[PDB]
Amino acid sequence: QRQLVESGGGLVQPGGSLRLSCAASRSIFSIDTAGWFRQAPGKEREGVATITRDGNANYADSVKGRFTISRDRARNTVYLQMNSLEPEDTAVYYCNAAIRTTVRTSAQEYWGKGTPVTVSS
Amino acid sequence: MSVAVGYMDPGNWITSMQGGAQYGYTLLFVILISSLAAMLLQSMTVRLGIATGKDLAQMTRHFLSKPVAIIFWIIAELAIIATDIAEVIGSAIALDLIFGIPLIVGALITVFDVFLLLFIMRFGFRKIEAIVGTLIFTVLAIFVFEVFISSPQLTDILNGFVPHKEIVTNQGILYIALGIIGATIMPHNLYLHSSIVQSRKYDRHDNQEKAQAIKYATIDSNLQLSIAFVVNCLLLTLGAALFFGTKTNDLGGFYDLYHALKTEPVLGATLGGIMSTLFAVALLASGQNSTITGTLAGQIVMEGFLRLSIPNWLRRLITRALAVIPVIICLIIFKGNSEKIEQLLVFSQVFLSIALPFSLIPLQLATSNKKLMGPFINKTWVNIISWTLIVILSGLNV
Amino acid sequence: MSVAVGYMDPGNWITSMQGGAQYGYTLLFVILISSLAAMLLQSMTVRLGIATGKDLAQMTRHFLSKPVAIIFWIIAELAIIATDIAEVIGSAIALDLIFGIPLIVGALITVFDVFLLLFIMRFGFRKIEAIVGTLIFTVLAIFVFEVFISSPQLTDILNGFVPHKEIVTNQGILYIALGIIGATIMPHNLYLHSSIVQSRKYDRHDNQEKAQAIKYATIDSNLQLSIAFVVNCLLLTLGAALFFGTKTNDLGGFYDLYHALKTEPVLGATLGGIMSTLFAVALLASGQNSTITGTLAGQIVMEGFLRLSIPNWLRRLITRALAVIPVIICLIIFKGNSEKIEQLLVFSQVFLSIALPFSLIPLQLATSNKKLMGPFINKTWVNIISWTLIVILSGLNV
Repeated sequence: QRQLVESGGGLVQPGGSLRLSCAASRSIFSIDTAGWFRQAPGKEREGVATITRDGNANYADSVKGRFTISRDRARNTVYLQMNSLEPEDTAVYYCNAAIRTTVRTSAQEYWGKGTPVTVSS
Repeated sequence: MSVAVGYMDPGNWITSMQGGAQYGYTLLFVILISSLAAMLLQSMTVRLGIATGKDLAQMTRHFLSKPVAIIFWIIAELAIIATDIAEVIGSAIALDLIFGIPLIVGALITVFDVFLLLFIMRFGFRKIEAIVGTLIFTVLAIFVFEVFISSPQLTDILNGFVPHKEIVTNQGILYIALGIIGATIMPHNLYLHSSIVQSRKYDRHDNQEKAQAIKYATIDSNLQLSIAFVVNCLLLTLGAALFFGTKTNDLGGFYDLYHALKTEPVLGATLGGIMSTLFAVALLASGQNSTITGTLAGQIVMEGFLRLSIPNWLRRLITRALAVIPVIICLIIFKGNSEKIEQLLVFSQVFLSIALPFSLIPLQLATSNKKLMGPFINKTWVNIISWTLIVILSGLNV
Repeated sequence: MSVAVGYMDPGNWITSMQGGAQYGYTLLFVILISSLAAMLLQSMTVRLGIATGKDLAQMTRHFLSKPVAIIFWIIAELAIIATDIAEVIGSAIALDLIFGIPLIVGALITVFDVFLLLFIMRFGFRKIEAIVGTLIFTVLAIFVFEVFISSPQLTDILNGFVPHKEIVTNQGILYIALGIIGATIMPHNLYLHSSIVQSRKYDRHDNQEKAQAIKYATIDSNLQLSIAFVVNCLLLTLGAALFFGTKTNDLGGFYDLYHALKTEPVLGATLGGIMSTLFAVALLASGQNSTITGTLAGQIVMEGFLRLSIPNWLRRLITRALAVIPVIICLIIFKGNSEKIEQLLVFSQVFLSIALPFSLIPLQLATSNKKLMGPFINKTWVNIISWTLIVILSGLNV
């Protein structure tokens, strides 16, 4: 599942912050429902957040307070700003989507490739 | 020299298009009626405009006392503020699409930017008006092209029968209905015409047969409103043919149009972006002219009710600022949501159409006294009363 | 008081309807163009009408000599006679349908009956104009009802692409084409407007800024011609939806319409006859008003070119008589043939459109000199030249 491109991960000291941005490959009409998944190296793909069609911003139960999902209806791009990071949030952060190409074609899934995020001294 | 004028105001733009993204061809009828109504009303004020040597504001002052004067002044001010909010949101969305700056910065740029209008005034009229007219005409050509295979009898038979069950039951219908009406009438236009007629070389009192001027001016006003009707009908059927009968019934604000034009298949790939940015430019220019027209209206209102005066730049500035405050409040509260902003816009229009009657009633009254009077005021009477019932029902269901 | 005016002239009636009985939706485009053209032309003459304190006839006199003056006077007289022949045939057919008297007696009644117009003038205007307006409006309602299941994209795509191969090849097409044009322009209307503008309380010379009158009058003229365009488009599509795609491709004159309305199934049985006689009445009234308008035109022409004058009753009488002579000649020669008479009618219209250029050229020339001038006369230039090519080709194929 390609044609999505996350970007923004990078080393960051404990308590820093940064903004990952799921995207689209070319001229996509709309992003129905996003979602950001995490796959730290010794665990299972958890799941961290969920926007909906209009807005729901439902979060996990260990992250409320640091993670602020959003959308950019102008240039179709889901966002995810993590603030005051911690050494337990190291993982690769996948992106999900519900792309719909044109104004009448039915929806269709899409997975990303994800980006790494390391937190340490 | 050449023809140049801007007829599309973001208020009517969003309201009409929305009316075609959600419910389809039903609203069409209402549009016509509203348009017709406005014609008549224009006529009336123009008559009052040319005789009695007064302005509708002065009129109101001559039937009231100090306090109720304060009241109706509040109402007119609020009407103006409503139109200005509509405009500033239009401009902000235009900027965010074309460039990429977020909304708040665009709002602030718009509010404290009126210096552009002194600069370009010192620059030159004819060229700018010609070019904006060209671009608007071309954007409309684009939309026309974009409309495709369609079933006429549908549009027709929905224009005609007026499903009253429909037009009244869905209280989502009354909403966009009042939107279309209050965006086709726009009371500030009433005051402004009442004033502007006062100067057309009519022999102010020393021609009882000056009514030639009346006839000429009314012919002009009717031509104008007719072309406005055609444009509104076009935008509505566009929303219909581009978003109807689908899944999730996407609202159909601005953004959705801006994208649908870009990702449109049969338009190739680059042409998408071309028409996109053209549309953006159109939006911006329409916003600006809709602003510049209403400054005189605000001035006239305050001069009439309070019998006070100010220079124009102060007027425009303070009005624009008190208008932009609600925009920023809504933005920060709802953290940025295209859906929420466009919903604010439509609510502004409908509030305009709520305020209308407080400025419609005295117009009728005053035209019932002086030398020239309409024979069938009955149309306006039925208009205002049916109107009142609609607005009070929409209020009640809350 | 109330609205009252007659817009349907038998010339355009027969020409439009015929254009929809034979070839279908093709001609539609031409109609529009002709209409647009006339608008522009009106504009021009009105400008000439208001300045230079002259009449288009006086103009022509001031660019010519005695003999060529005689020539163009002959031409204008022939234009008037053409319109009057059209009218008298219209009236005769109306009478024969409603009552049953043969054609010759109806023709004679029409020619020596102008006393009705003095009688009814002494009787009262407002009532007669109101009633004729009512009946015409109702007849048009009837026609609208009568139009049924139809395919829009056909009408559209035939309006648009303008199949030039088609529009030029069938020399039956050029025929009805010139018919529609010369019936939408009607030079006598040109002279008459040139004159009538001369009196609208403009400060004849002591207002260089009288052009306000120009703008007002042009707005009126454009409204008028636009509604005429809509009516013509209606009649054409009526002929289409009532006679096209059939056997023997019946011509589609008047009689055929009068019957098709009666034997129309879905209209019941008696309603057939009802609408029938209503149509007949409409035809008659339209004929009469189309006559009464042009008397002043004839007077103006003769006053301009020959600088001579006569009382009106003599003018009208002698013109009508020299017009009715060809009718009776054709009747007796062809022993009575609806087909032959309607063919004479259409030939009259096309002859009008043949004569047009001899009265169009000096108009353009004169507006190229004096203080007020159009920037793009180029439209009129291309108009007249393409026109000349068409008329000469239609002449040649003979």
